[PDB]
Amino acid sequence: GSHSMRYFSTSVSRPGRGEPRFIAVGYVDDTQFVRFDSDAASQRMEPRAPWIEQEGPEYWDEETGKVKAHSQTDRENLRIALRYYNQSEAGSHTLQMMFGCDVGSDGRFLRGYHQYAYDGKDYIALKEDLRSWTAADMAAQITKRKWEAAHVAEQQRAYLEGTCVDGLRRYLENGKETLQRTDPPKTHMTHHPISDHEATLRCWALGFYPAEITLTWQRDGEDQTQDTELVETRPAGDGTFQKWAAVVVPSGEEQRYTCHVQHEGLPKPLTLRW
Amino acid sequence: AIQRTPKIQVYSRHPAENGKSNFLNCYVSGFHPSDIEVDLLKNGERIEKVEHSDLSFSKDWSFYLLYYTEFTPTEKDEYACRVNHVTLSQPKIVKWDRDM
Amino acid sequence: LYKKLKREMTF
Repeated sequence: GSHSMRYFSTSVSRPGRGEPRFIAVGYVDDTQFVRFDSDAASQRMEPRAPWIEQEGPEYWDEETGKVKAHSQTDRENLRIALRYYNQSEAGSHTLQMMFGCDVGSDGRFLRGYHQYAYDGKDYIALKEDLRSWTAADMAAQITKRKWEAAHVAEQQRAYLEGTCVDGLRRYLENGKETLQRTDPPKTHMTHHPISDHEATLRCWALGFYPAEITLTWQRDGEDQTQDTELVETRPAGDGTFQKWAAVVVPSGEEQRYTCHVQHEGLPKPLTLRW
Repeated sequence: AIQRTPKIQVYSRHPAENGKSNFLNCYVSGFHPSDIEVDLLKNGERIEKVEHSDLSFSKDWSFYLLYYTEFTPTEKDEYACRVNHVTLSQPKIVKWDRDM
Repeated sequence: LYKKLKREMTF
């Protein structure tokens, strides 16, 4: 349907242990394709996807040039920030960055993203209009004011629309097998007593792609979100995904409950009943 | 320097069949900072050949790692996942249930 | 295809 490609960069200082550590990973949708690591011995962009291993070495070279360029950018980004906020070098601080782009079912551009976060909170980030910056605190205004005056927002918008998209366009051909497939969940219920007057009802979804999904419990058709347990969606590690939600019920009123699953690989959503 | 206690999930790849070669996944998410130690146990003793996925995060800037190893459970063998993190006064241990 | 900022912009 719609599609996405994002690049995620984590850098971390280790004050005693030398240089900061830089980790970056490619993703199309919920499929990962490449990775790069400051501490790896390869020092190249390595493929994480079978359909991306086919690219020429002049592809790999140029990509690993640009990621290496980012890495030192962020290492100096970490120095600037310790300076800006006046934290002591003894502390270990973290700088996360993401950028990428979204396309419609025909493949035209939809949205685009360029953003950084310092110590798990937002530092700077590009607005949806792609003409301005949102800057949380008085530090990021300085970087805003650097990047406004230096015309950064113009140059990234040209990347995001021109480049970011065209690659996602080829990747989705290249990976037609995996990338564009969609997998319905295999679903079922399990029943796990606790006391003699109570039982636990768990509704499962297994082996689905993409990972966006909605699990729902109800009684008599009325919605039960109150007493419901629901776990975070977990990668099955084969490339598919897994999730479950569960409720506690008075025994024996169980068939009075319905579990409702919605996923993009489902022509019509389902209903499970015990 | 905000802090986030990790969410730990331990599970088989495919629903278990005793004497069938599954994988064992321990999946941690939603945590901050990113330094995290994770082990996979058989009966309480750590497993050596363990690979992990590559460090990433979700839109809320919370990290997620997947630690995985191939295995073949028995009716006897107990398995579990040990995670230590800055947010945990001791390492927390999670025993793998065939129903979770 | 990764961001190439030409000449790179730090803070």
